Amino acid sequence: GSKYSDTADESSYRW
Repeated sequence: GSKYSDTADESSYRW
């Protein structure tokens, strides 16, 4: 769910 970085979508971003 492309946006700020993390660990919940695109193996990179968060919802």
